[PDB]
Amino acid sequence: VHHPPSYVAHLASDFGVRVFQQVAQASKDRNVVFSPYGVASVLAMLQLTTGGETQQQIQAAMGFKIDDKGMAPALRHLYKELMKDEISTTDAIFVQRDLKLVQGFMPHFFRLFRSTVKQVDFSEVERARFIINDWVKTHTKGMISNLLGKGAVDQLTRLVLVNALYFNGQFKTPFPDSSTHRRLFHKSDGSTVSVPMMAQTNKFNYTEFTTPDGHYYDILELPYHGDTLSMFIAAPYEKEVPLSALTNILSAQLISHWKGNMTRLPRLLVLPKFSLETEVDLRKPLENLGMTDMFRQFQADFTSLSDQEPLHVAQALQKVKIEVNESGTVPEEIIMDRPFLFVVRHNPTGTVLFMGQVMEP
Amino acid sequence: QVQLVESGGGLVQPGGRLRLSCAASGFTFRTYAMQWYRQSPGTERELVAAISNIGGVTDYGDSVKGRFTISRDNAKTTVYLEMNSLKPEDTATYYCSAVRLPQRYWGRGTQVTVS
Amino acid sequence: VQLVESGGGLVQAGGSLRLSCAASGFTFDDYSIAWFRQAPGKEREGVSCISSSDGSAYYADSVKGRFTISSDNAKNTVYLQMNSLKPEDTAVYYCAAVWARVCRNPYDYWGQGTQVTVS
Repeated sequence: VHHPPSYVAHLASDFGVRVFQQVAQASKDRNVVFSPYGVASVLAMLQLTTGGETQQQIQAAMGFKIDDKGMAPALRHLYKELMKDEISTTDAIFVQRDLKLVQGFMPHFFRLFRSTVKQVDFSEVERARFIINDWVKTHTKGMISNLLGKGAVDQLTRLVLVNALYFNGQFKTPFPDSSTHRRLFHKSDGSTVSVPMMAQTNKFNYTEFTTPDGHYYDILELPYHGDTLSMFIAAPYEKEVPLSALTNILSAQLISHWKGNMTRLPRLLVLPKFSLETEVDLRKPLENLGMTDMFRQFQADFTSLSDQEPLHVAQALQKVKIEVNESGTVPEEIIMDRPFLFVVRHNPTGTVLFMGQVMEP
Repeated sequence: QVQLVESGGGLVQPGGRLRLSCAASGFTFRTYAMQWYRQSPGTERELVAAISNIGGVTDYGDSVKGRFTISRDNAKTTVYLEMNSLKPEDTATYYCSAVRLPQRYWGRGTQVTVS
Repeated sequence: VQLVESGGGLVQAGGSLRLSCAASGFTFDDYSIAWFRQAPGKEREGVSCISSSDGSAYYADSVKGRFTISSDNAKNTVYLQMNSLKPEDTAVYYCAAVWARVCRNPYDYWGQGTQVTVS
């Protein structure tokens, strides 16, 4: 009956990471940035709009009900705990404007989430697309543009889900600009490319990690100022091991065990500077986790939102942009010159804010 | 100096259970994966169970079907294989192995017999 | 409680077909009513819906303008008028009824399905 906000934070992040694994499997050798927490948060909003079997499919996948006493407040709390000027987010559901909505739903949604279900006239397609893109752009400090692309919606669209995040955290200890140098990055297909790489000598939190098959990985922690967020960087020791070996067994809990086993070793780290932007179409990932009804006409149950007309999700999309740089203000080597996993984590709650694979910086 | 000594094997009836154990020494246990293999007269060594060095990531052979659980204690440099719902098909010598590639060590095995 | 489709068959592209579904053991109009179809190599998909909330008709994007769904209360019969048929409309068409204000899973009753082949 009573659960500390860490409970939902782990379920949310666990589910978010499972969605990431589906995305990572679908884009084997491409860059991906993604927010496990972001997709959990927006799917929690979608739980409230849905009914019956559509709702159950989402609850079975996420492992909790947004209706339950304690949940809505805990998420609200979590959001406050997590979130500035280096991080900005927005969650939004847009539904066709003249559709009769269930009595009391909009105030009820607002009470549980402190944001509104947006109403728009999709039959004026470009106006509708502009309004949605303007909402997203203005609630990510102008960093996420054109989230909803030309052709993504049309005259017959009735419901659209949107999630967007921008991250540009500044590391606690900066990389000296003068040590930034061009160096060969080895891509998964055997080819190389010369890219700007940062270098820093320091005592880094570090652990080795060995999978059940015997291959091992270097895992470094790079704290951010604020002493609460950290980026974890992970790559196989051997050049020939694919990064998917790691991503196919990733969990929120595994990452906590990594942190648990770390000690501060003195190392020269060489890490590529990168700036990645990705739009994930969430449909196939979520379908693969059992949430199939919501995307299907005359199957989806959105009777909590409207019990007047049928409804289904036309688009569920996340767009994230992450930037990693020297972070400046006013000895054995670890070289990340091969594809690597990164994880941005909030260490008190264990929340996974961001996850990605850098296949080519 | 490296040693892997398995114990806990024996005779049981169908539907019986056993807890295998392997004490390890002579290497940095905490950085190695631990594995269990089985072999009976006239067949190859088949992977039964595998665990990561930390985090408890596991892998199981097809015919285990959630009947066997692999665990480990790094402070005691020991690895365990809890086996339940034993069948005549499980009759074999069970070998513990430690691996951090390309280095692999083997134990002597311990016999599991199911009538 | 029975749902029996009929009116299926063979027609060339551009022609018309009228499917029917006759219910016994219940009254259609009380229910939300849908037609679905499963074409070769594809999963079963919603085609059309009459929502019991207010009797309004809705259609899948690919059939809107060509197909009409309707209900004859006196006959306890539901129809799917299919006009301007394309080869992509070839499928086994199912009628379903559900006790709800709008069409949505799970449905209470399905018919056996009737073959429509558009050459």
